[PDB]
Order: sequence, then C-alpha cells, then structure tokens
Amino acid sequence: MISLIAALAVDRVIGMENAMPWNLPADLAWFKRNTLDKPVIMGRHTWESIGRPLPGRKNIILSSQPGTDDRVTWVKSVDEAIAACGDVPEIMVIGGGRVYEQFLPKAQKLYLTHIDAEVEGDTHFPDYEPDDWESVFSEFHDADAQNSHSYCFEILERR
Ligand SMILES: Nc1nc(=O)c2nc(CNc3ccc(C(=O)N[C@@H](CCC(=O)O)C(=O)O)cc3)cnc2[nH]1
Ligand SMILES: [Mn+2]
Repeated sequence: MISLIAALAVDRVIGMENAMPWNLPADLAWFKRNTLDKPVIMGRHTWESIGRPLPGRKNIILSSQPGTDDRVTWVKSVDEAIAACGDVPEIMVIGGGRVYEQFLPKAQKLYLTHIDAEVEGDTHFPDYEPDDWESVFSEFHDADAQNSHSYCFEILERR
C-alpha cells in the first residue's frame, strides 16, 4: 500500500529552489523512522537535492530520462515505479511536488509534518480533500533548542 510522507510549512509549502529552508532535527528523525527499511519513491529533482542514496531503503527514481547512476533504480512511469517496488507492505513516496501529485490518488496513508513557519517557496503539496481523509495520529511539539519552530506530526489514512 502507498504512503505519502511530506514536510509542510505554512501554506502547504514544501520546498524552495530544491531545498528544505528550515532546520528541524526532530523532523529528520521521524522521516528516517517511517522510511527506513521501505522503498522510496522520488522525482529527479528530489534525487538531485538529496545528493546520494538513502541508506537502508531501495531508491526509486522517477524520471523520463535515463538514469545515470547505477546505485539507484531508474523508472519512467508511475506503474513501473510500483512494480519495481516488489510486493511489500509499504511504499514510500517522497516527492517532489509533481510526484506527490501523481501518487496521491493511489495513496492510502499520509505522513505529515506541519511546520509552523512562513517561507516563500515555489512548491506546494497537493491540496487533498480533507473529507476523504481520517487522522489517526497527531503529535504536536513546541519549539526548542534543537528545533527552531513548533511542529506537528500527523498521520492520515484514507477513509
Ligand atoms: N516529513 C518529511 N520531512 C522531510 O524532511 C522531507 N524531506 C523529503 C526529501 N528531502 C530530503 C533531503 C535529505 C534527507 C535526509 O538526509 N534524510 C536522512 C535523515 C538523517 C537522520 O537520520 O536524522 C535519512 O537518510 O533518512 C531527507 C529528505 C521528503 N519528505 C519529507 N517529509
Ligand atoms: Mn474506512
């Protein structure tokens, strides 16, 4: 089953110029937790921002151009991407924006981190119709010495 994980700022802003503006240690932790051991899907842009392969997970890169790195798996389509995933309990769709757009409809569960902070960006997380989603988990966090802003981790499962 497919899951979308994503870090959202105010206004569903997800990123700016291929990078995550803010600095939130608690977010990386969580991200790493829910991703580790599962395949991860991502776009070319996201691949690039990342720089190298996420350890402990199979990297699936979705692009219309040939790969150019044999350490990761390159696929040209949403279906291909899923086949490459094999039969596993969970697939992790990590963005960018376009990607996430492609997978929402297939997605069953959403892993969201709402960040309290105004950033101007160029990308947004798709607008998903609340009505169809059920929040099964929530956890707020006041800012701190490591995390410069307050945040919320949230888990949403389709109805
Ligand atoms: N919730 C959420 N948080 C994010 O930070 C986020 N980032 C991406 C994509 N960009 C990136 C860029 C770098 C690393 C990264 O180095 N991840 C490490 C965490 C390091 C740690 O263990 O604390 C990893 O390998 O999991 C992750 C995502 C996608 N969804 C997100 N979704
Ligand atoms: Mn139900």
